[PDB]
Amino acid sequence: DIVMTQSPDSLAVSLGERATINCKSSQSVLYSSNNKNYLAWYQQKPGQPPKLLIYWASTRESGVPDRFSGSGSGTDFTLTISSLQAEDVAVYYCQQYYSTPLTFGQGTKVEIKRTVAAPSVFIFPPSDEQLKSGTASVVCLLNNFYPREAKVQWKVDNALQSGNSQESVTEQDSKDSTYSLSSTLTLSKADYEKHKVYACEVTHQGLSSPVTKSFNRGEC
Amino acid sequence: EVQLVQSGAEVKKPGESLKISCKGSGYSFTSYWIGWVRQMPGKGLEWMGIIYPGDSDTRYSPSFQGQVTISADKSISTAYLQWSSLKASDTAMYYCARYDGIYGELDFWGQGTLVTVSSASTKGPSVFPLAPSSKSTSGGTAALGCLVKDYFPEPVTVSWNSGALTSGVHTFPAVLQSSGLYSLSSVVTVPSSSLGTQTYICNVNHKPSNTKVDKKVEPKSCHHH
Repeated sequence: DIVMTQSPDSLAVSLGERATINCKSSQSVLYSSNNKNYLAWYQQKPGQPPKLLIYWASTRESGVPDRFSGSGSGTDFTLTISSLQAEDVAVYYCQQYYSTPLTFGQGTKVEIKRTVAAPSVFIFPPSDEQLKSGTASVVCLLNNFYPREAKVQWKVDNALQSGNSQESVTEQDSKDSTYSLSSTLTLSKADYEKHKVYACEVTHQGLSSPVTKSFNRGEC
Repeated sequence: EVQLVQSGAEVKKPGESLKISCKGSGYSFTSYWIGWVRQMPGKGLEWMGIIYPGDSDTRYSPSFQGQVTISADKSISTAYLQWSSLKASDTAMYYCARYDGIYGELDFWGQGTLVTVSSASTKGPSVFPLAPSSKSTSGGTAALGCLVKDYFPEPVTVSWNSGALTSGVHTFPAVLQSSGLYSLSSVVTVPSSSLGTQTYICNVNHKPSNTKVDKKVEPKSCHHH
């Protein structure tokens, strides 16, 4: 069995800069007598199948942009994106086909470093419709920010909340290279009706101080 | 062009049998190796096996030998992957692909078949509006959305105004709640002005429960201004 190890696991470079991914095989994949390296590279975008980029280690596949190239030989291989574009955000995999069973690397996530962008923050009270069903979800939206790092704190009647919220984050936008994040506070209708002020406090480096969006229960 | 079209997502109980399919077109089906790759949730790519539809020569990974059957029907240009008895651990995305050979790259790939195996009950979502705030905004930009709560299994699809509204839309990855049910929100930012003039409807589909909901999201009018 041949093990494929990619380095690094994640990398972040600016629009138009050089991105280099490494792949290392546990044994040589160069078939010496025919001089081919039996190695391929794939790009996988979230929700999509992989796409072949390179084969024979350095042959670019038909329809793949000029900026993609592979090189190396034996056990050491590199995929290079010479001028990273916003749409190039994806997981990249190497694959050996020198020996069966065919094996893949664990993938390298490539991300765009862009200028800092503060989140636009929105809070949404539970709907009348949901409240009738007996539950209250309060949603805090952090829209179109960069970098990924963000903290969301729920406060209810000014009291810090813990263990009753869940968050979810989008994949980096293929056009604007930003993230958006939702944080959802879930409580029962009764617990919801036990308090008057609900607040989402957002900490992000694009903001000078934590930004709070709040509402009084019932208000519209 | 070369196209590989896989069968739709499957939801089954453990112990049920399953055959998924992959139809190849735009090339000589009997002239190329065709095979299968597993992708576990959040994980990488595992090679499963290949078959040459010319003569049904079928090769397996040692990991997958005895666990699945790979077959092909050349008369209808279709390759198959089957389990006699499904286990919960078979839950994954499965990709068919055309291969350059036994010792080959994978040059064309199908769209994937999501296979979900669970003894848990299939449940359609409830859909709730996330109405836009009445408070004056900053740059003439309002956010609104739909909360899609309490469904199993994944996925749901969300569209806005039947596909007509695509700009500004973020449909978040689902989160698994402690109830064992998934929940997700889909939001969109729109011009503040449009709230009185433009209707916003989220179209939610949950294929596994054959649930479809169209939820209108409108501003709340609570003041004489």
